[PDB]
Amino acid sequence: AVDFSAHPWKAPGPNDSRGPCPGLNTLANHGFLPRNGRNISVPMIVKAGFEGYNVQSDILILAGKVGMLTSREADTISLEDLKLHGTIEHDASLSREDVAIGDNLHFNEAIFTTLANSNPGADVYNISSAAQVQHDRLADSVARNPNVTNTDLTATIRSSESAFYLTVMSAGDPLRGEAPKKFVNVFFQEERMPIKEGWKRSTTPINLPLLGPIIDRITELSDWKPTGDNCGAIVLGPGL
Amino acid sequence: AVDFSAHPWKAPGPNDSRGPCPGLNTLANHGFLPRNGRNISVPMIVKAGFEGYNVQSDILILAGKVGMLTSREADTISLEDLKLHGTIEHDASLSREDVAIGDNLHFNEAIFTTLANSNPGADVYNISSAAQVQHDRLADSVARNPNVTNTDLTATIRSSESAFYLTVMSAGDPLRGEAPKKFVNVFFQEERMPIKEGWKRSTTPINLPLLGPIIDRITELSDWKPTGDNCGAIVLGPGL
Ligand code: HEM
Ligand code: HEM
Ligand SMILES: C[C@]12CC[C@H]3[C@@H](CCC4=CC(=O)CC[C@@]43C)[C@@H]1CC[C@@H]2O
Ligand SMILES: C[C@]12CC[C@H]3[C@@H](CCC4=CC(=O)CC[C@@]43C)[C@@H]1CC[C@@H]2O
Ligand SMILES: *[C@@H]1O[C@H](CO)[C@@H](O)[C@H](O)[C@H]1NC(C)=O
Ligand SMILES: *[C@@H]1O[C@H](CO)[C@@H](O)[C@H](O)[C@H]1NC(C)=O
Ligand SMILES: *[C@@H]1O[C@H](CO)[C@@H](O)[C@H](O)[C@H]1NC(C)=O
Ligand SMILES: *[C@@H]1O[C@H](CO)[C@@H](O)[C@H](O)[C@H]1NC(C)=O
Ligand SMILES: [Mg+2]
Ligand SMILES: [Mg+2]
Repeated sequence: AVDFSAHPWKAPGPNDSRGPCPGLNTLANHGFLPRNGRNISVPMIVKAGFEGYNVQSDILILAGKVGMLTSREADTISLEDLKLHGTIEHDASLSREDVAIGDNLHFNEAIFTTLANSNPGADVYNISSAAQVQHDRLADSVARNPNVTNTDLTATIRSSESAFYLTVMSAGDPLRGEAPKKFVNVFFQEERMPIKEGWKRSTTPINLPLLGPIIDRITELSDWKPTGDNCGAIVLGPGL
Repeated sequence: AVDFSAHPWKAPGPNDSRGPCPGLNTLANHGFLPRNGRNISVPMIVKAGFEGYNVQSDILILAGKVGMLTSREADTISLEDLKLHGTIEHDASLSREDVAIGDNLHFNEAIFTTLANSNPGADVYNISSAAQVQHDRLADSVARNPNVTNTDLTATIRSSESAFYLTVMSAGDPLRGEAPKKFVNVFFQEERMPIKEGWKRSTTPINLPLLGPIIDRITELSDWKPTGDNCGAIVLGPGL
């Protein structure tokens, strides 16, 4: 029971904190999280993710508390803090550049081209297109970034993020692992819920049981292999 | 402001949650944290560690948020949750057994013997004794624990914990990196502030600048070296 008319999209202003995550950015841009993107807690993320997307607490508590590590504060972050490389933020993003060779924070259209051009001849993105995109994005990083980090952990996060856009921006049952291109494109390009375009919050809860087989299938189809030491160590706090 | 006389030691009851950390347990046993050891946030830890020990927010925010990962809750833990092996809890503890070959949670006198017998002929523990104890405890784990984990991360946490007992249970300036045996022994064995015995909260702030060189010196004197997997990966949540 949520009124989205009470949660209009507004462009972030100059001092509004935004991060590398289109999911949290979009929530902020609709006031499900504070529009200023600051002093955000895990409880706020849980509630916002539920209200906006029908994403459940299981994934948001797990991801949320890892994200809290990126700030210097006891129990909040600014959305921009999440750019901290090697906590959650990773190389071979769908819409951002690798931190060693560019901007790991802002939407980048040239990077997004690979996703935007995926699944030619359908009007949806799906599990096989998502996997191909992941394969191609990793190949790009391996080719152009000598400092690329690619581990079981980064690969899992990446597949989770692909599963997120397929499910949250779905038309049908998020189970189907497919989302209209016109919805997903608005999500990434404008960090807006495509309400005008016909999108509605899922009526099916999106949780780890639902996401898990989608994640695993994306990974499997992506023809993935580790790089280097394959160490799943995260950065535990900023400025260590 | 803070009145220690209003914070008497009381033994935990059977349903009071206690963890592998004598620092947090002691605070709970004095009501600086909830005596039941539950529903504890990073802000609560920050305030309790300041009031009880003069430990500053820098280290408590960093450690606190890593510890939050051990629970299934959005922003709190039970003290017992911190026993989760491979988040913070590690092998070659000073006063607990390795989880693969015993109890990683409760104080164990036989394990503590090594610490208790360190620095023979002085009435203090100090940086060189702390280092010897760490060397000997790791040797014990390598000898007796087929599942031993020893990484740069576990070694650093271990030196941090040793620096904690040398500083928080100090008589003089915590700078000196030495603490009376009679204070440290009560701290570990009873998880009590040794007020009766003459201990007072440090009047010098204990923060990362103060602890850093003590930690590094303990590590250096401990003659530590990597032994296998040196991947400093933490466990990101329970039930994975
Ligand atoms: C609530 C639903 C969520 C959705 C739908 C979502 C969606 C996404 C998507 C699609 C990406 C990939 C962007 C890209 O590769 O360019 C992403 C990245 C990210 N998300 Fe989320 N997210 C959500 C929740 C969260 C939470 C709770 C956190 C942390 C508290 C988080 C932190 C991040 C971070 C740090 C990245 C950067 C990874 C990278 O691309 O390097 N997200 N998110
Ligand atoms: C955020 C705050 C804290 C958290 C989350 C935390 C957590 C932990 C955990 C999980 C352990 C078990 C490590 C192991 O031995 O396997 C531990 C050990 C320890 N902690 Fe804490 N701690 C905190 C603050 C403090 C403080 C303020 C002190 C001050 C005295 C302290 C002193 C110790 C000591 C001495 C040990 C070693 C126990 C042993 O090796 O037997 N801790 N801590
Ligand atoms: C929550 C998270 C995305 C989802 C990941 C999680 C790591 C563990 C994990 C394993 C799986 O098999 C499913 C996805 C999950 C549940 C990641 C840690 C940080 C990241 O944002
Ligand atoms: C906070 C912490 C103790 C202090 C550690 C920190 C890891 C990084 C670190 C490196 C140092 O050189 C000093 C101690 C510190 C700052 C640890 C992570 C978990 C543990 O409780
Ligand atoms: C994705 O769509 C393409 C084209 O419509 C199709 O060939 C492919 O089999 C689909 N994959 C999945 C997983 O449904
Ligand atoms: C935990 O603490 C919060 C914050 O004070 C409170 O609202 C809540 O009721 C508590 N939960 C339990 C289980 O007591
Ligand atoms: C620790 O105490 C012993 C015995 O008093 C002494 O010989 C040693 O030098 C001390 N070490 C440090 C670092 O103070
Ligand atoms: C611990 O070591 C034993 C002996 O090598 C091995 O059989 C077992 O799988 C290990 N356990 C874990 C937790 O890996
Ligand atoms: Mg990235
Ligand atoms: Mg231990």
